[PDB]
Amino acid sequence: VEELTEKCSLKTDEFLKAKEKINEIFEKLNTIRDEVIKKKNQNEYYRGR
Amino acid sequence: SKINERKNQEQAIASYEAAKEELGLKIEQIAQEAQPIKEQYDSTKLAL
Amino acid sequence: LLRDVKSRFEKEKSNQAEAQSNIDQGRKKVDALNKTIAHLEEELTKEM
Repeated sequence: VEELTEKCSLKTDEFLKAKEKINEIFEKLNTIRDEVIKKKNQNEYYRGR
Repeated sequence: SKINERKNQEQAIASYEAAKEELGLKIEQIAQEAQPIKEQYDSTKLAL
Repeated sequence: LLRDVKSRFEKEKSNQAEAQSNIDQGRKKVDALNKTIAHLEEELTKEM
């Protein structure tokens, strides 16, 4: 049961780490998309200029 | 001829300086209006 | 909405920085031209 508690704790830790990593990857993709949209706004403003 | 070139360049620089002062006030007010939008976004994200 | 307003604020800030850089470039160019005209205007006119 102490081994089960350690196994449940490590599985929850791995689930939290995997979810945090995938959420951070999704947020990094969102930030990259935002940076690309900002660069597109800069590009369209440069095209307007 | 060079005085005339300097005068038109100085006029352009003065126009750019006037634009800079007015645009600085405009960006300041735009940021002041934008900050509540960021606060509302943070509150919406926390609620979601 | 936050993204567009922040992009607009950042584009306005980039325009402000570009206006400041343009003012600095224009003022340095006008100062160089003013220095050249100041060196040439008093080359022989002061004695006269």
